[PDB]
Amino acid sequence: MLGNLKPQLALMGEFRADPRQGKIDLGVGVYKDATGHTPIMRAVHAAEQRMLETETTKTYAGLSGEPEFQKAMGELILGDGLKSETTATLATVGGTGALRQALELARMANPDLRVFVSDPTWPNHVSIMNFMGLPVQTYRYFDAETRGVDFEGMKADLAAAKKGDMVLLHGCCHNPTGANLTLDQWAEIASILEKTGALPLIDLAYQGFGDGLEEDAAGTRLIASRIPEVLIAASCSKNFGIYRERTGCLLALCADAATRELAQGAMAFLNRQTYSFPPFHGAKIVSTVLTTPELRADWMAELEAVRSGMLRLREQLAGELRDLSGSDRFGFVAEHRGMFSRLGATPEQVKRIKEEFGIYMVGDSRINIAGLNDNTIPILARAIIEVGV
Amino acid sequence: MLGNLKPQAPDKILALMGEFRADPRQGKIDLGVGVYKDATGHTPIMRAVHAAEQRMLETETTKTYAGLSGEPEFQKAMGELILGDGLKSETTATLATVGGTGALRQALELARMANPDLRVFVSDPTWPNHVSIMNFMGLPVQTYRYFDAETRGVDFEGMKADLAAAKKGDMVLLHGCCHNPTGANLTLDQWAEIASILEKTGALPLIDLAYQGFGDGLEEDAAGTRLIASRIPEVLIAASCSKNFGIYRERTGCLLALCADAATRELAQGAMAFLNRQTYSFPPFHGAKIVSTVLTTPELRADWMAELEAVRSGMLRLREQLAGELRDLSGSDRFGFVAEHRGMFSRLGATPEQVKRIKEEFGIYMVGDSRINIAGLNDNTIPILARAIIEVGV
Ligand SMILES: *Cc1c(COP(=O)(O)O)cnc(C)c1O
Ligand SMILES: *Cc1c(COP(=O)(O)O)cnc(C)c1O
Repeated sequence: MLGNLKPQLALMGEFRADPRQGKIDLGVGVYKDATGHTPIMRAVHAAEQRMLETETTKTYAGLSGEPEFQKAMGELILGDGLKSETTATLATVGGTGALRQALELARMANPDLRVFVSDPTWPNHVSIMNFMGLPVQTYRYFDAETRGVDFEGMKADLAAAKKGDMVLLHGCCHNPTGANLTLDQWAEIASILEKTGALPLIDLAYQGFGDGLEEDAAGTRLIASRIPEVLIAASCSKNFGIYRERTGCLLALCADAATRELAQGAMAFLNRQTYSFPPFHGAKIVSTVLTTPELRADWMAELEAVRSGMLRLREQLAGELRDLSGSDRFGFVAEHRGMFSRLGATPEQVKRIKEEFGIYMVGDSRINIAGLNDNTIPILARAIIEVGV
Repeated sequence: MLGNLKPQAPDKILALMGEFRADPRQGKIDLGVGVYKDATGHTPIMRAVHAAEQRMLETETTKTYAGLSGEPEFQKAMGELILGDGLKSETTATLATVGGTGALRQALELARMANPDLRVFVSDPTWPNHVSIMNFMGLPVQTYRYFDAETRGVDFEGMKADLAAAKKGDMVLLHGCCHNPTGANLTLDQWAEIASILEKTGALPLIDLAYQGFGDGLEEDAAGTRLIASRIPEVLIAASCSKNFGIYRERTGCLLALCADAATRELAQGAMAFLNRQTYSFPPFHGAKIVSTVLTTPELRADWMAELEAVRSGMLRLREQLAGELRDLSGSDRFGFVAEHRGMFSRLGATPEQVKRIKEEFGIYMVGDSRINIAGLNDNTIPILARAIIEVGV
């Protein structure tokens, strides 16, 4: 029967096929340092050395994840707003597993839900939704010309969200646009959600890559304080640099202790029916780092150095661009926050840059500024200006 | 809206675990445990596993995203460990999964994709998780006789009669070895008959192989799977590294799809990768890397096999001791099946009423279906378990 299956990356091969020295791969989705490497964070390495020395068994652990991991992540994300008596926590297989589990959880509570996503959004969001058969709706977000947020459009579309519907919001560092909401915009969003009774699903995958650990969780913390029920899918892949360990977390904020129990039970059940227990290693690294003072101090230091480094890089790009353009048209570059940025260029311009200058971006013109370099910056700027973006 | 979320039932033994703990009796015994336990009541980390992690600590340079279907090294090593030299790489699709449970879930999603009208056949009895998952998916479930309550062995005639009803496209779930919870297993000749019935019906076999190496040996325990694999053109294999590598919490499993031709292998491999992506994206690296390190490193594989063997042999001597004790007390050989059962578990065949009678009078705990864990026994516990069994009229 397997022959009845339908035929369920290409750019990479195409990139590999390019013989031209000077190939620039800006389409990468992971952090990269000056020498094109994704290192293991000092604290993470120290945590693994410590773990190998203190673990005396690998027997089955907790179905919903370890309490130390659940608490540490709850505090990292919610800070002082962590109301554990009404918060259910589920350790998942990365942030993607968190989002998946979120969708299943919400669907169990509402077989008739629709999901609102930003235009554009992380493609893996929609593929999972389609695969689940969930109705997907979009809301305006990225303003093509100003390369910022189209907040008026966003307010217009979200206002139509119905009770029980879900609104997927990126907590910070919007993937792929790079354009983000301000605390004032976040507050207005909370008003809309409150009026509509739409459940918010916050995708927090880049806490620490925008303005700082605490600053990047501001919008999330605000939504959590205004709305009684909210779901938050967090990933430790990027900010802890443990992409392959598959460490993530799903948090369900409930109106009371009773609902918290329902949610927690259904969340654990969801894990049990999908793969039983969640992977221990990556989560153990995270809680060790977070609960050990000298380790957290160093993880913060390193993460801040990464963050500051990226800002420095995109400020140079903005400058280089401004000089060659004689205007601050590309100012948005230094204003965007995160690892990615959409240049707002057309598919035509994108391929023209690839074939003529050897710069590889994602079709929608998404570039990973971490993949840049002070030597690469001038070349990229020339390409943009020359191709007439 | 989270308020209209129906209550979800807790874990099966969870309650029994709490019941055991509350018991104030000095000398109570727990045989309901579902993991290996050594003489000292611990679940140690295998030597080769500890050594592999040490190697990884010194050699890994990055933690970037790796393979969506798992690492090639792991895929190859798992395929070879299970199918020996008969591994036709050209026609097998492989997928690293979150444990054996994840491989089972992925297999059911894969099969359901290829045939939306499939029914699954599970043994009577079988691992509870099997039914829970299928019930969660809304898959039709059929049963085939397996455990013979009177002889504690396999009711082969019943099994054959029930499986003969499987239609083309139906799925039959067989345990590769060490049947959990019964401990009763098929002989290679019985597997051969099973192969005939499956060829005849055109039903897809799904092999749940979680205890390779805990029965008669690493190669021996895979004979059944290999026979099926050689005679049936399309096979599904859900393997787990939890028990035989002792990495329960690292969540390391494997789903192998044997196909008739390369073209179909492509279709399956693509659908399998797609399944990982839509569930949790990339699979967990840690456990799979320990396993591939052990299997591909001469000294490690050697030490690992040596430790597994010591475990297997130890459990077997325990079975011998229990059976001997049972024989001396009963003045018969009714309990000879204990020395014949293979695996970590064994269904004694006691009724629920007898099981609770055993707990109340002798302070011995076991799963409500009379499933005991052989690894929980020892020189002191055996005599009491034997006397308990007999005193309750089992
Ligand atoms: C990285 C990322 C995730 C999750 O990644 P995982 O590898 O599954 O941790 C989810 N959403 C967005 C927008 C991301 O960028
Ligand atoms: C242990 C076991 C599994 C898989 O366990 P995982 O912890 O998910 O690796 C699958 N089937 C049976 C019969 C088992 O005993």
